[PDB]
Amino acid sequence: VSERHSCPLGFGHYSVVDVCIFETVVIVLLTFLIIAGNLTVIFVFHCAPLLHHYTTSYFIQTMAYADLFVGVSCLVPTLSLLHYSTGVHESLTCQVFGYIISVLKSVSMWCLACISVDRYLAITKPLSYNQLVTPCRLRICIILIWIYSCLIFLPSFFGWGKPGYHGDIFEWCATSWLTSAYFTGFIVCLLYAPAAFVVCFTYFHIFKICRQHTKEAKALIVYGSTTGNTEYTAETIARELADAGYEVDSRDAASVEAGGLFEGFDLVLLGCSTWGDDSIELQDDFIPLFDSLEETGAQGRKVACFGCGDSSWEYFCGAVDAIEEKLKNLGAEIVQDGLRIDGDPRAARDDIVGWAHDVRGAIRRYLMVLFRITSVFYMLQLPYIIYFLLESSRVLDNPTLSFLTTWLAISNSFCNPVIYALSDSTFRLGLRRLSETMCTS
Ligand SMILES: Cc1nn(-c2cccc3cc(Cc4cccc(C(F)(F)F)c4)sc23)c(CO)c1C(=O)NCCO
Ligand SMILES: Cc1cc2nc3c(=O)[nH]c(=O)nc-3n(C[C@H](O)[C@H](O)[C@H](O)COP(=O)(O)O)c2cc1C
Ligand SMILES: CCCCCCCC/C=C\CCCCCCCC(=O)OC[C@H](O)CO
Ligand SMILES: CCCCCCCC/C=C\CCCCCCCC(=O)OC[C@H](O)CO
Ligand SMILES: CCCCCCCC/C=C\CCCCCCCC(=O)OC[C@H](O)CO
Repeated sequence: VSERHSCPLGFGHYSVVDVCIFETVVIVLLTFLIIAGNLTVIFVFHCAPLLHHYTTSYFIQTMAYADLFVGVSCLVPTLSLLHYSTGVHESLTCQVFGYIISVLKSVSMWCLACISVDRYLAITKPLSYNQLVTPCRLRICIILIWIYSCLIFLPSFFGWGKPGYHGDIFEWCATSWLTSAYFTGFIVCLLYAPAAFVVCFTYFHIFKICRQHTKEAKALIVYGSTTGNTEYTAETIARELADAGYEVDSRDAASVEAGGLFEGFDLVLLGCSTWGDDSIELQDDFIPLFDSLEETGAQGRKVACFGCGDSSWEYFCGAVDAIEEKLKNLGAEIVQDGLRIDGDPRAARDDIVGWAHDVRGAIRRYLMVLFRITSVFYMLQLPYIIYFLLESSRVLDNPTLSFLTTWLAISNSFCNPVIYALSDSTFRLGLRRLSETMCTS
């Protein structure tokens, strides 16, 4: 009774009464990050209006909740171990804890596989996508991900063996519960191999697709200019995109009608200077376009904004703030922070050309964020999967590796939110405007 085993990170011992304190603390500090990051993504998506890619946001929000639940699920037994151990074998507790974490990691994994297929359909069949990827079908997909995730780890309760190392924070799970080559083989067949195959196969086809060989894409530039500064900025941006192979249609706001103005454009750049003696006022030719902006076809449009102003005014390039706020509220995708020119734009020509270089990545930006999140997710999990396969097969047994690969796999519940939050301009625009109101209180 009360035999001792050395801790995985090399210092101390654990038993039915002794706890590895250093190992418990580094788990607790990671759960704090997972909880904070996922609550921030959930808050900003809902409270700040985050309306572009409504459909794909079903999977991103399901992942943020599954990741919040990983953080809390891990914080509860680790805090409880820091306070005391029961002095007995926690057979059911570690079995139940290990099941929950496995189910939640499966949910995130199947959400990324569905995001890759969602993007494959939006790219190859944008009109079919609009009319056939509906909220009802998105809810059925998420219900099936939860049920299927619960079903594949169900055998861990019926004598098939240990489904992972997550519960090895409990002495009985680490020493007395064994993995099985047959159960690991089952998990790899029903979860790891199929989910990884869907993402790899799907992103392989996404990265091969070319719909336009005559042009990169077609961009509309609409500008409001009273003394010619925003016109010059517009003309400099138009020539940078034309040289890069875009079909560029640049039009003075004075000469345009709002009705269906953005229809047929992959990218729309709205240029407007700020005027008004006393208030913030949009350049005169732009006011009628702003007033009728709900008629332009802005919902799901990729838009970026530019304008000239002067920072002695309290609303520096306020026309740009006002146009971005309305486009966000109309469910446009702000693909890039606005270009806000102080003074003569001829003296800021490098800032203009650099901005125009960045917008060249705007049409593929959202897809590339979802690709980076998918690839970081699988890379952080790969050491765990390799350890699982080799230890289930009895090629090696290394508690230090078991510990480090499991910590790193839990850490993808913090990387998903941090990458998404920092890579979306609409989100960082939702994050800052919500946080400016939460900075006062
Ligand atoms: C603390 C501790 N670690 N351990 C381990 C020893 C050897 C290997 C591993 C692998 C682990 C997998 C893991 C790694 C990181 C985050 C997670 C998480 F899912 F929980 F979050 C899980 S824990 C652990 C013990 C022994 O049981 C103890 C302890 O104190 N025991 C005595 C009271 O039961
Ligand atoms: C009457 C007046 C009001 C202005 N108000 C603002 C303002 O509120 N905010 C700002 O950033 N700049 C303001 N400006 C500076 C202009 O926006 C800046 O000169 C800009 O280059 C004009 O560009 P445009 O030639 O494209 O219209 C104002 C200028 C004038 C003459
Ligand atoms: C590559 C992606 C990985 C994901 C990103 C995660 C960021 C990691 C940050 C903090 C985790 C905790 C770090 C552990 C080191 C601090 C050790 C410590 O402070 O423990 C002292 C304790 O008192 C001894 O008893
Ligand atoms: C038992 C434990 C053994 C496991 C220990 C080994 C570490 C494995 C983890 C990551 C390797 C990958 C590290 C480098 C990440 C870059 C790969 C990548 O992301 O490639 C796609 C790229 O975007 C264009 O093709
Ligand atoms: C987790 C698998 C390793 C991923 C690839 C290394 C990435 C290199 C970057 C940082 C080093 C972070 C610490 C590396 C973990 C130490 C590995 C370890 O402790 O295993 C060997 C040990 O000396 C006998 O058990």
